[PDB]
Amino acid sequence: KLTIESTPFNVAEGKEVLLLAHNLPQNRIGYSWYKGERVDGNSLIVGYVIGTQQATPGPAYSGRETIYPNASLLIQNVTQNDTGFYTLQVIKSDLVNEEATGQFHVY
Ligand SMILES: [Zn+2]
Repeated sequence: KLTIESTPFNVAEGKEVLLLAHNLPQNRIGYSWYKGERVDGNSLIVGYVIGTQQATPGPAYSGRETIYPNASLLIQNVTQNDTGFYTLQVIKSDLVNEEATGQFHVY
């Protein structure tokens, strides 16, 4: 099963956290990262198409997020408001998509 690991879980203010994705499905074609506990287009941080490597941001995009081809999400220069949940959806070529959440704490 798809799972999210935040590293580090505890992040000092001003530093960076990397959200790792374990057990990606093989016939995947893209990723979407959301702020919060659910897939919700209004909290889309960033969408990513594997085939073309095109990263489409926003509305939850600040300046600070980077999505990698292996689906990990780097958030830099973290603030006190970033404390919370983050949800990844992996879109598959057959659209039987998978999701996971997703947590870290800023001190
Ligand atoms: Zn605290």
